Amino acid sequence: KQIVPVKSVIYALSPFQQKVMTGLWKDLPTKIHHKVSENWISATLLLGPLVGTYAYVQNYLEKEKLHHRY
Amino acid sequence: LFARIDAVDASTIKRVANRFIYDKDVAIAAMGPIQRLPDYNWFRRRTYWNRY
Repeated sequence: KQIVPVKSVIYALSPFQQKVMTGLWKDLPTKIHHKVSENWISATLLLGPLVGTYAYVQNYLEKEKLHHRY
Repeated sequence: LFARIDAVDASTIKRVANRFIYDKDVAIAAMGPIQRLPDYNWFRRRTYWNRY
């Protein structure tokens, strides 16, 4: 567990010489663009099986209900 | 010059330090194997005491 020095040169600024909470909502539309563009595959994979299974279950339940309802 | 110098007492030193040192912003310039030197927040916090 050692440190590996890199030979960099780092300029830093005081936390009291720069605004804090503006960067949250700065450049918001591009942020939302990224969040949606680079992740729609993941959301599709997470939710698609769930909604598909729910639709299948409801279809089966209703069809059995009608068939057995005399 | 001597009168001005020996007109400085402990209370004057405290007042001047409180004007210049207490909770002010430091500027650090370092080079070499400084991978163990503390970062800016460390010094900026050390510029005051919470005991008093």
